[PDB]
This record gives sequence, C-alpha cells and structure tokens, in this order.
Amino acid sequence: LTGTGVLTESNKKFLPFQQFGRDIADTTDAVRDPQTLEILDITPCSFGGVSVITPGTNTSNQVAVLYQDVNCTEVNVFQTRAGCLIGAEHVNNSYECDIPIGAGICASYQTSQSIIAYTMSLGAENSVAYSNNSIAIPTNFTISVTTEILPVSMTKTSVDCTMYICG
Amino acid sequence: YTMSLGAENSVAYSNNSIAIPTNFTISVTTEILPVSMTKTSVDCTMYICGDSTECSNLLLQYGSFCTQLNRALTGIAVEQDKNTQEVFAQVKQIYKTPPIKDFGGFNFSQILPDPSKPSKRSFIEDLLFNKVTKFNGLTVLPPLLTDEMIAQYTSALLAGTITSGWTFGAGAALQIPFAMQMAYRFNGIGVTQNVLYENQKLIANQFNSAIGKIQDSLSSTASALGKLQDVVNQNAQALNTLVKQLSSNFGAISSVLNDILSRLDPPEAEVQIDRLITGRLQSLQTYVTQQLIRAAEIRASANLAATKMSECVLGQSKRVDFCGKGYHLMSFPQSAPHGVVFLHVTYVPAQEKNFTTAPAICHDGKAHFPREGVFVSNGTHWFVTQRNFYEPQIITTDNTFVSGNCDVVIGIVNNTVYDP
Amino acid sequence: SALGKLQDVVNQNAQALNTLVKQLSSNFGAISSVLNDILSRLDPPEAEVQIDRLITGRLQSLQTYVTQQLIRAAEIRASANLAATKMSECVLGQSKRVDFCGKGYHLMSFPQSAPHGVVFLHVTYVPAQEKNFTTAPAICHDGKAHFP
Amino acid sequence: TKCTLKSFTVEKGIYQTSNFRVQPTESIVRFPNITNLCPFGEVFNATRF
Amino acid sequence: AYTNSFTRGVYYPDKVFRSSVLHSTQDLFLPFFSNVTWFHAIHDNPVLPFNDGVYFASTEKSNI
Ligand SMILES: *[C@@H]1O[C@H](CO)[C@@H](O[C@@H]2O[C@H](CO)[C@@H](O)[C@H](O)[C@H]2NC(C)=O)[C@H](O)[C@H]1NC(C)=O
Ligand SMILES: *[C@@H]1O[C@H](CO)[C@@H](O[C@@H]2O[C@H](CO)[C@@H](O)[C@H](O)[C@H]2NC(C)=O)[C@H](O)[C@H]1NC(C)=O
Ligand SMILES: *[C@@H]1O[C@H](CO)[C@@H](O[C@@H]2O[C@H](CO)[C@@H](O)[C@H](O)[C@H]2NC(C)=O)[C@H](O)[C@H]1NC(C)=O
Ligand SMILES: *[C@@H]1O[C@H](CO)[C@@H](O[C@@H]2O[C@H](CO)[C@@H](O)[C@H](O)[C@H]2NC(C)=O)[C@H](O)[C@H]1NC(C)=O
Ligand SMILES: *[C@@H]1O[C@H](CO)[C@@H](O[C@@H]2O[C@H](CO)[C@@H](O)[C@H](O)[C@H]2NC(C)=O)[C@H](O)[C@H]1NC(C)=O
Ligand SMILES: *[C@@H]1O[C@H](CO)[C@@H](O)[C@H](O)[C@H]1NC(C)=O
Ligand SMILES: *[C@@H]1O[C@H](CO)[C@@H](O)[C@H](O)[C@H]1NC(C)=O
Ligand SMILES: *[C@@H]1O[C@H](CO)[C@@H](O)[C@H](O)[C@H]1NC(C)=O
Ligand SMILES: *[C@@H]1O[C@H](CO)[C@@H](O)[C@H](O)[C@H]1NC(C)=O
Ligand SMILES: *[C@@H]1O[C@H](CO)[C@@H](O)[C@H](O)[C@H]1NC(C)=O
Ligand SMILES: *[C@@H]1O[C@H](CO)[C@@H](O)[C@H](O)[C@H]1NC(C)=O
Ligand SMILES: *[C@@H]1O[C@H](CO)[C@@H](O)[C@H](O)[C@H]1NC(C)=O
Ligand SMILES: *[C@@H]1O[C@H](CO)[C@@H](O)[C@H](O)[C@H]1NC(C)=O
Repeated sequence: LTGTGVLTESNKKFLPFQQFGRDIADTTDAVRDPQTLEILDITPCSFGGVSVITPGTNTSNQVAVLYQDVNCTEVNVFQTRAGCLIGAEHVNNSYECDIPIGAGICASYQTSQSIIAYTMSLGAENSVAYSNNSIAIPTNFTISVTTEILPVSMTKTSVDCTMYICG
Repeated sequence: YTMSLGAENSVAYSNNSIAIPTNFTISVTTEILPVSMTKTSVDCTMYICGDSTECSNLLLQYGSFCTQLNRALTGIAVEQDKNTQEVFAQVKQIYKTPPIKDFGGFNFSQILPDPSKPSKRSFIEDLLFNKVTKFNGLTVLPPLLTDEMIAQYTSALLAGTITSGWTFGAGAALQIPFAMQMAYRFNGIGVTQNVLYENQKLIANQFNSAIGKIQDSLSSTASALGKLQDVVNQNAQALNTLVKQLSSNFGAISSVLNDILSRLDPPEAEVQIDRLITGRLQSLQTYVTQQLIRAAEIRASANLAATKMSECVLGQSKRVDFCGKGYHLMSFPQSAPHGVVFLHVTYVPAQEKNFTTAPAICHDGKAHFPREGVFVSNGTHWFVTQRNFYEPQIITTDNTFVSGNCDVVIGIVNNTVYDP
Repeated sequence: SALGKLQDVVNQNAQALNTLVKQLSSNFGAISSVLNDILSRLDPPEAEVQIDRLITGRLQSLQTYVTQQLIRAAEIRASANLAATKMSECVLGQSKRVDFCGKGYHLMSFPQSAPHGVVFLHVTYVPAQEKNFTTAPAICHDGKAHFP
Repeated sequence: TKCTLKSFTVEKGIYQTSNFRVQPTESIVRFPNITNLCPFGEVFNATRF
Repeated sequence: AYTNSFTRGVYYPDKVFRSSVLHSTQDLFLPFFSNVTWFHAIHDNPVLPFNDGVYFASTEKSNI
C-alpha cells in the first residue's frame, strides 16, 4: 500500500488482525509497521494556497505573502489562524479592516511605511449615558442624501449552439 | 388518517357587537435564520490529478475548466463574508450598557454579554452554540468575523436597542429611560402609553417569564436549530460525496491512479487517465453547481436576516407577522453558528369581552364619531375606548367629532355627549 | 469605486463570454483544436472520434456557461425585484421601513438611471445636535396623572 | 499576482496566485523482517545426488 | 432439526481498522434469523453441501 504523508507516533489500539486504518472518507488513516508492531498515523503532507497581500501598485511594490492553513515551519514571520503570514509586521494597535486576511486578522499599508497585520477593531467604543430619568432629544437636524446603486439587467447574450460547436 | 388543519371556530359576528381585549400578554418568540455557509475551497488540480504529472498534463487539455471552479468557489467564499457583514455590521459604533441595569424592571441578564466567560457571549448564545454541531485539495477558509466579533456586534446592537430605542439606527444613540421607550412602542401599536405605565410591573414580569420560557425551550428542544443544522449537514454531505467520488472507477480498470500508471503503458494509461479526469471533472462541476445554488439560497436568507435586523431590531415593524405573531414592539438579536437568532417581543391581546357597539351617537341631531377608538355599551351606558384595550371613558366633545347629521349614518344610536 | 455593483456584473459577463470563446482553443483530448485540421488529415473512422471528443468538450463548455448564466440571471432578477420594490415604496411613496431607504428617517427618494441598473438618491432626516434633558413619564397636578 | 490578474497594475487587496505543496524527500519501503526462507540449501548442498 | 440463527454469522469483511463509524459493505454473510440445520452428537456426522460458503458453530463441554 503506497502513498505520501507524514508518519507520526499514534495511540490507536489496533487489533492483532487489523493492518490498516481508514477515516470517514475511506482514505488511509494509519498503518501498522510490519517489522515492529506499532501504529503509525499517516498525515498527508502540508498543502494549501499562497495569497499575496498588497497595496495598489500606484503606492508601493512591497507585498506580504499568506500561506493558507499551514504552520510557519515547512515554509518577520507572523503566525495567524488564517495561515502563515510573511512580510507583514504584527501591530498591537487595532484599526478598521482594510485588506481582509481571515479569522479576525486584517492587513493594511501604514506607518518608513510597511505592510502591517492586526486584529480589526469594528468601530469606536461608545457607552450611552443611560439613566432612569434622562432623555436626549435632538435640537437641530441635517438633511442628507445617500446613493444606492442596484443592478437591474444583464447583457442579453445569445449563443448559436450549432455554429459554436460545429462551425 | 385524513389530517384536520385545526379546530373549527366560528366567530360570533353581528352588526352591533364588538370584542375588545381587556387584558394582554407579552410574548417572546424565536426566529432562527441562516446567514452564512462554510467557506470551502477545492484545489481542482490536486483533486483531479494529485501528485501525478501525466494526469496534470492531460488535464491541461481542458483549458479553463479547472480554474473557473476555483473562481466560482472564491466568489461564494467572498459573498459569505459579505452576507455576515451585511447582517451584523449595521451599527457604526460599539455600544455598551451601563453598569447599573435600571431598566424599569426588565431583566436582560440572559441576553446581555456575560463578562465571566472566555468569550463575551450571552447565556442564550452559549445555549445556541452548544446545540449546533479533506486532504485531497479540499480546504476550508476561516470566516473574516470570528464568533467573538459577531457576539460583540450583537452586543452593540442590543445595548443600542435597550438604551436608545430606534434613535441609534437613524443617527446618534439618544439615551431614553426604558419605560419611556416601551411607552413609544405601545403608542406605535395603538395602545395608549398609560396602559404601559399603569401595568409596568405586570409587563416586566411577563417579559421576564417569556425570556425564561425561551431559555427552557432552547435548553430542552434540540430541533429548535434545525434550520442551521440542515445547512451544516448539507455542506458536510456535499463534501463527503465529493471526496467519495474519488473511489469511483468511471469505467477505468482501477480508481487508484498510481495503480494504472504502474501497470499500463502510456498508450493505455492515457485513456484510463482521461476516463478518470472526465469522471472527476464532472463530479467537481456537479459539486460547484450545487454549491452555487445553495449559496444563492443562503444569500437570500442572509438578505432576509439583514432586512429583519434593520426593520425589527433597529426600528419597530408595522408589517404583520414580519417580526412574530402579535403586534410587534421590539426585537433582540442573538448570534448563532453560521446564522442569526431573533427574539421578537410582541403584544398579544389576552382576554376579551362581548360589547355592543355603534358607528356614531346622536346628541342634538349631530352625528358624533370617535376621534380615536370606538363606542361601546355595557348594556346601560355608552362609552368610548381605544380599539386595542378596554378602557371606558365618558363620551365628551374632546373624544368625538361632529360630521353630518343623524339621517345619513346607518346604525347610529341615540345617547348624550358630555360638554366639559 | 461608487459603481462597483454594476461594473462587477459587466466584468462577470465579459469574463464568462471570454472563457466560453477561449474554450474553443482546447483540445479536450483531440490531436488538434482546429476541426478543419482534423478533417483534412484523418479518415472518417478516426475523424469521427476526434470530432466526438471536440463535441463533448464544447457541449460541456456550453452547459457550464448556460448554468452560470442562469444562476447569475436569478441573482440579477432578485436585484431587479428589490429595485422595483424600492422604486414603489421609496420613490412613489414614503418608507416607514428602517434603513430600507438609507440611514435616517426617510423623506423622499429620486431615481436615476445607470447602465444596466438603477441609482436611488435617498433623502433622509438625521438628528444633528442633542441636549441632555431630565424627563418623567407623567406629571401630577391635583392627584391626576397627566400623560403627553 | 500581476500574471494572475493579467495586468501590470494590481489593485489593493489579497489575491490567490499559487498552491503550496510540500514535496517528499525520500521513499519508505516496508516489508516484514523474516517471513519464511526456502530450503534451497538442502538441494544444492545435498550430501549425495 | 432447525434453530434460530438470530444475529450470528458476522465477520470482519477485511483487515481495515475503523472506529466510531457505521460502514456499509456487501459480502457473503449469513442472513439474519435464517434457519441452520441442527445436528446432535449424543447416544451423526453426515456430509453437507458447501454451496457458496458455510457458517459453522459448535457448543462444547469436553472437546468432542
Ligand atoms: C442647525 O445646524 C445648521 C447647520 O447644520 C446651522 O446653520 C449654520 O449656522 C452657522 C452659525 O453658527 C453658520 O455659520 C453656518 O453657515 C450655517 N450653515 C448652514 C448650512 O446654514 C444652524 O444655525 C443650526 N441651528 C441652530 C439653532 O443651532
Ligand atoms: C391580566 O393577566 C395577568 C396574567 O396574564 C394577570 O396577572 C395574574 O393575576 C392573578 C390574579 O387573578 C395572579 O394569581 C397571577 O399570579 C397573575 N400573574 C401575573 C404574571 O402577574 C392580571 O391580573 C390580569 N389582569 C386583569 C385585570 O384581569
Ligand atoms: C435577572 O435574572 C437572573 C436569572 O435569569 C437573576 O440571577 C439570579 O439571581 C438569584 C438571586 O436573586 C440567584 O439565586 C440565581 O442563581 C441567579 N441566576 C442566574 C442565572 O444568575 C437576576 O438576579 C435577575 N435580576 C433582576 C434584577 O431581576
Ligand atoms: C355600565 O357602566 C355604568 C357606568 O359605570 C354602570 O353604572 C354604575 O354602576 C355602579 C354599580 O356597578 C354604580 O355604583 C354607579 O353609580 C353607576 N353609575 C351610573 C352613572 O349609573 C352600570 O352599572 C354598568 N352596567 C353593568 C351591567 O355593569
Ligand atoms: C333617536 O332620537 C331621535 C330624536 O332625537 C328620534 O327621531 C324621532 O323619530 C320619530 C319616528 O319617525 C319621529 O316621530 C320623531 O319626531 C323623531 N324625533 C324628532 C325630534 O324629530 C329617533 O327615532 C331615535 N332613534 C332611536 C333608534 O331611538
Ligand atoms: C491608489 O489607488 C487606490 C485605489 O484603491 C486609491 O485609493 C489611492 O488613493 C491611490 N493612490 C494614489 C497615490 O493614486
Ligand atoms: C507549529 O509548530 C510548532 C512547533 O514546530 C508548534 O508548537 C505549534 O503548535 C504548531 N502550530 C500548529 C497550528 O500546528
Ligand atoms: C503586544 O503587547 C504584549 C503585552 O501585553 C506584548 O507581549 C506583545 O509582544 C506586543 N506585541 C508586539 C507585536 O510587540
Ligand atoms: C361572545 O358571544 C359568543 C356567543 O356565541 C361566545 O361564543 C363568545 O365566547 C363570547 N365572547 C366572549 C369573550 O366570551
Ligand atoms: C342589525 O341586524 C338586525 C337583523 O339581524 C336588525 O334587526 C338590526 O336593526 C340591525 N342593526 C343595525 C344597527 O343595523
Ligand atoms: C450627556 O451626559 C453624558 C455624561 O457622560 C455625556 O457624555 C454626553 O455627551 C451628554 N450629552 C450631550 C448631548 O452632551
Ligand atoms: C522482527 O523484528 C522484531 C522487532 O525487533 C523482532 O522482535 C522479531 O523477533 C523479528 N523477527 C524474527 C523472526 O526474529
Ligand atoms: C425456520 O424454521 C422456523 C421453525 O423451525 C420457522 O418458524 C421459520 O419460518 C423458518 N424460516 C423460514 C424462512 O421459513
């Protein structure tokens, strides 16, 4: 039985007649070493995705690289729950989300300038001066105009299936 | 058996009889809506041709079929965060309640954040999270807004609703005593605020009991979260089916690509690989189409949830049965796994009496109509009272108005109108 | 960026058409993507097989395109229904629905046309300045409780 | 990123450009130690033929 | 003679370890509650058909 993966120690109590294990997906979970009767877990080798976090090219050519769902091992390195983020400085100060990363972490280009990563705020904290005998009533007002844009239609395309397939 | 459809109940209709409620009950209902779905991502190349150069080279002959599925899944993953942001991020500031919970007798300790938890969620939110429960290039992306951040948004919305009524939605959060907020909520449904103030203790007790009943229901009825459990189950089933499809032969001698490559020469291995590629690509296309349809359904649900949040939590809804059965007063949002839970507070008439009525009363030949409310008679005396709560008052010129005369109105009755 | 909601729709339709056209260059297992090069080089017993492969690939491409267009069309239809609802309950009337017609207390709206879409200008009343006042639910006069 | 977007200008944001995959370093071949030998010795080294 | 097979005749279809899972497999199994011929060895060793596989069970006290 062949495959690729990371072999680690396990605590799975295989029965004397059982040689291979499988998960819900029917893939191989663990094997018993034919020479030494120990159970080894099979974890497929780390894989994922590479994302590039960048301000627009009209500002800077510096980028940060996010390796999705990996540890900062196989790859100024900041470990997040979204993956391994390389090139972004971790800042304790929170701000409004700019370039979203995931799991509450956002990145932006700020201050000499560099790409930083931080936990997003969600807005300023503002307690209300509530009491059982105090009411705030507006004394002045402002008239505002907002713009809401909605799609209504899409291009009325038409494809000649016969000419397309067999022109 | 043949189903019923409910009990038969005739209405005691007549041309001169009106039933007006004399008592009321405050009820709280739970509406649960999906907002988002798991942000899955499938590596089409690794899924179809995992660690196989020959399979990848054959797959390249299909052009963009592979990458357009990554594009569709990215679009879905993005719109799931758009849905969450639109549903919860409707408040410009993070509001918090005062340290003193002097809300006129209304107990909110079961919906406000509990500072003692590792995540500042409410008791009900904790109940909700305790009820809702691969390596082939299939990955799951995390949401942009974590459960803690969703709880913080629901906390801000709840504190705003409690301390400023609907004023925080339109503009700035304007503090108002909660009892006065409820007085406005009562006026908004056609019940004069003195009913609230005279019955403030009863209303607060009914609210607290309704909240306790919500707690007992969520703590005892597992089926309450079916709308979210079905979405989780559908996504898990779709992923399990997609992964299981890798074991199918699709006409090949073996489902294992390495067993084909190690046994057949290229002139036959390429054919067997083309068969496996066709089968796995069709499987991915089916998965992606099902995910796009389910994502459209989730988007519609999220849009409904955002509409309810805006027109139910931030304001007061005049739309019948939009925010629960009864006359809507206020709603409180609660977060849930991949969804939102609304607690709808409604005014429901509880007890009624049969009264005799009349459209107008004659005094000196003038036809008097109520300014607000209706005319009622207990059998000996005529009174005017608000339509939604029995509260008889003496009929005076400050309660009625004059239009026309006694010879026009059908069903007009004789009485006297007191002139203060 | 103000018109992103319409630019994204235009871009999605252009991308779908460019992908559909580009799919004609794929071999789908055939010796050549050009049908005339197959017909001019292979005898019917082999040309028919190569053509069947190209037909299968191009038909699958069309089915994918059409399915994506049906889903996008359903999304556009939902957006158009929302726009019509806003037109009726926002431009033609006055909306009591909170945040349906912009932030604030809705007064009136004005429609404007746009390429493949509609733009609404929502006029709302927003409180601007406030004072802290002491309040009371009722006032006693002669023992009577007076409510506003 | 520029190649992924088919443009020489990249707008502010996060783009997915390439899939990371750890490669294997060596192969592992496992069979049991001593199953059972065959008596080829008594055939070749037979005392008498 | 016949007896009730109840739920006997289930064996591990392969050598794969599984846990906390319900696995559906198709193989040659003894049908539940089927009739099995009951033979005695008191105070009877006939030849039986094998067909497509045979389930055998015995109860002992003296290793007969
Ligand atoms: C209500 O607010 C408006 C503006 O929002 C005020 O109008 C401004 O008044 C100042 C005087 O202090 C002028 O200098 C500005 O030019 C005015 N602006 C506009 C647009 O008219 C108005 O005075 C405020 N009313 C009260 C009673 O405070
Ligand atoms: C209106 O209904 C409420 C309950 O829905 C009544 O309150 C109850 O009154 C009885 C007295 O007959 C008490 O025993 C109960 O404990 C009360 N329950 C609660 C929750 O307060 C109230 O009395 C009714 N009002 C009228 C005028 O009938
Ligand atoms: C609001 O309700 C909570 C419970 O829903 C009350 O908390 C209880 O307080 C009593 C003492 O009065 C304790 O014995 C209970 O164990 C508490 N329960 C919980 C879950 O905390 C709270 O006191 C109520 N507050 C008001 C003002 O009525
Ligand atoms: C209908 O309402 C009138 C007004 O309250 C009732 O008349 C009063 O009845 C009480 C006794 O219940 C007397 O003490 C008052 O002096 C009466 N006032 C007047 C102005 O008559 C009348 O009894 C009610 N009818 C019924 C059937 O309940
Ligand atoms: C209500 O009162 C009016 C008078 O205030 C009644 O009108 C009388 O009707 C009779 C029958 O035609 C006439 O003969 C009288 O002359 C009318 N009165 C006057 C002052 O013109 C009316 O009938 C009463 N209706 C009821 C239902 O009692
Ligand atoms: C660069 O482009 C971005 C568009 O996202 C814009 O916000 C920013 O102001 C631009 N900066 C310059 C210097 O043009
Ligand atoms: C990453 O690796 C370090 C040590 O190599 C380990 O302590 C840490 O828990 C790992 N994190 C994850 C998410 O695997
Ligand atoms: C943030 O502050 C903590 C102390 O609370 C400190 O340990 C941590 O290193 C700080 N973060 C960075 C990036 O320095
Ligand atoms: C009014 O009278 C009808 C007569 O059929 C009765 O059924 C109904 O219960 C009465 N209303 C109340 C509130 O008792
Ligand atoms: C109501 O209807 C009855 C007949 O059912 C009639 O006798 C009576 O006069 C009517 N009253 C009014 C006010 O229309
Ligand atoms: C009302 O008093 C509170 C006290 O904390 C203050 O913060 C608030 O700004 C006051 N309101 C106005 C309109 O100034
Ligand atoms: C095979 O290796 C194991 C592990 O040391 C050993 O215990 C066993 O005796 C070996 N087999 C034989 C036949 O010696
Ligand atoms: C097996 O035998 C029993 C009685 O010995 C009988 O009740 C049962 O129906 C038989 N099974 C079948 C499938 O006929």
